[PDB]
Amino acid sequence: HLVFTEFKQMLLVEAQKVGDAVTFYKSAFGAIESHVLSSELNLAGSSFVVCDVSSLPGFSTAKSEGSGVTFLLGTKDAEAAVAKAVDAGAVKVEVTEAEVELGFKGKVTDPFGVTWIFAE
Amino acid sequence: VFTEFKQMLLVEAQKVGDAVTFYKSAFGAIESGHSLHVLSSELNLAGSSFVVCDVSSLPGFSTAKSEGSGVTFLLGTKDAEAAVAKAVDAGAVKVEVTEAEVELGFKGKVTDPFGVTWIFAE
Repeated sequence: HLVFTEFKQMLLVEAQKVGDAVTFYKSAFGAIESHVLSSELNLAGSSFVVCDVSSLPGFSTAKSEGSGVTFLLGTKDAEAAVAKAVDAGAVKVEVTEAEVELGFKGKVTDPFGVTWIFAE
Repeated sequence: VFTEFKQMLLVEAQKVGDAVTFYKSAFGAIESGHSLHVLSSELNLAGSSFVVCDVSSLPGFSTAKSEGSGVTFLLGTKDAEAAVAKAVDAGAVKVEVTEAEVELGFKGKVTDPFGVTWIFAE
């Protein structure tokens, strides 16, 4: 019986970006914060960890130009969520008819190459 | 206010089952529910969870698997080499860790069949 003492999802960022990142996440979503340079951020009662890729030996880049990093957020107002994020630097992506069928009413990409879709 | 925050792992068309089966085998993930081939499945693991979903159901997105995705997870465990072999038997590929990677304590590393990099702490 092998067990794991914890499971975290690591959002890699380019060199010296962990700070621009929290900065952007604290703003666009209201995330709450908390060798390897990293910062744990909290949204909806769960967390992720933004990590500086240059501070993780073994890795070469954050793949920010084409990462498959995708998060889902639930809220009561997806339009107001997109607009808040865009005023903070995110780019609104039109939600396909398809995404609207799964209730995914809003969607944006951020400066770190992550894709966030709002599920209402 | 946000009421849920869930990572979405994008995988190859028709492969959500191979992933649901794989994640259970390698890590003992738990399927807390799914939606029908499988369109998506949320997996519980070590107190958290991630959702797996066939990209063919989400046009515009890209798994980024052929060019390396940045999907990275950390899993703390008592025996890293054991978890590495346990994951390799399910189809993952072992990545040797160097001394530089030792100072931090991550004595194992694999990239699963879905392009995810899993670091093991110990």
